[PDB]
Amino acid sequence: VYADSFVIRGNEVSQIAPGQTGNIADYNYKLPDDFTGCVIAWNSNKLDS
Amino acid sequence: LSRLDPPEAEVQIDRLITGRLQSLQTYVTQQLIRAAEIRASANLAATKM
Repeated sequence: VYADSFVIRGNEVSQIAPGQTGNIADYNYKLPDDFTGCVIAWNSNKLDS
Repeated sequence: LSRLDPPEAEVQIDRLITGRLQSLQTYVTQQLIRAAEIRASANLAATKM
């Protein structure tokens, strides 16, 4: 199992998905179209601002 | 394709393939019966000749 972590703006949380496109899903980090696995995200307005 | 992204456009088009296969099956199904109907008359014509 491979695990990777990063922090981004809350607007583009839904952009982390197979087949998604945009500024950050096409230039920074892209998920395979046949991706399998789970996604976990939660707010970080208290420890990163 | 010009209006929907792959993840559910793949699901949407599947209906078209299923429908077109079902429509194409009936053509050969009817042709198989018409071939036998023609063969019977061909055998009758051969016997008459």
